[PDB]
Amino acid sequence: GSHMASAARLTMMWEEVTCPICLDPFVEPVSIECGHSFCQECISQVGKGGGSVCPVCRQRFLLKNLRPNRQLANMVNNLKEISQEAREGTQGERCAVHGERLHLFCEKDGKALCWVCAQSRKHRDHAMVPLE
Amino acid sequence: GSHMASAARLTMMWEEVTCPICLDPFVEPVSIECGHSFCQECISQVGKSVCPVCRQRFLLKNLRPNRQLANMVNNLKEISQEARGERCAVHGERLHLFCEKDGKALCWVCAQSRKHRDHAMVPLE
Ligand SMILES: [Zn+2]
Ligand SMILES: [Zn+2]
Ligand SMILES: [Zn+2]
Ligand SMILES: [Zn+2]
Ligand SMILES: [Zn+2]
Ligand SMILES: [Zn+2]
Ligand SMILES: [Zn+2]
Ligand SMILES: [Zn+2]
Repeated sequence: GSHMASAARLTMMWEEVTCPICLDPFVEPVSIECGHSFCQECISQVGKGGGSVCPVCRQRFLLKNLRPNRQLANMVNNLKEISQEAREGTQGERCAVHGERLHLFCEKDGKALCWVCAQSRKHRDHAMVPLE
Repeated sequence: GSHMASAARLTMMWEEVTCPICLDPFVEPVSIECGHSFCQECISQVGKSVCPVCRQRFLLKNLRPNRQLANMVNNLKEISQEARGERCAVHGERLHLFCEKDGKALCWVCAQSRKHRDHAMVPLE
């Protein structure tokens, strides 16, 4: 049957589908030699000229050995959907990256945030205020 | 905040972390060249060739760890634990069914999975 997924549990699941370079949910997730995964755009940037080292474990990698890791993108989609299936007859703007409702504004980044955004490493030290 | 994961949604997430070879949740998940992933054991034994899902060629030296998949398994098992009896070893959910073909005790995820859903099952007593 169904189960309640706590806030803490959802945070951990998001963590697993989050790029270590940009700290957003993975977009076109790919893995390098060592098996660590990244957004394809992100690791392509780090490896400009053909290669570099893994930002997590410092093992060497080549851009030609990029591998698609589609299950991670599927898992992002499953997590975004939990937010839309949520609403007990309810509808409004949703975070482009998490699919949760937007109720906060990051003054540093000058954009709206959901609660997942607010707690994440990417924003949790920024100044935030409620939307109005 | 919190959200209800429906049974349908849970099922879908389980499907993503299930090995196409043994039809259980990944144990030591690893990828081959096409990007398809498998338990290390399961794909190793296919080598001892061609991708069971899509048929693209692969080589065993090119296996890569895909640890996110294992971490997700662990996350999904905790969901059941945090809503809390005897528990499925692969899914963490409560056992209430018994498979007459395999002779083992099943959780609701087992029962609806490709692996046992065609098997004769009965309630535990
Ligand atoms: Zn990224
Ligand atoms: Zn690495
Ligand atoms: Zn967000
Ligand atoms: Zn911010
Ligand atoms: Zn397997
Ligand atoms: Zn394949
Ligand atoms: Zn089970
Ligand atoms: Zn069975």
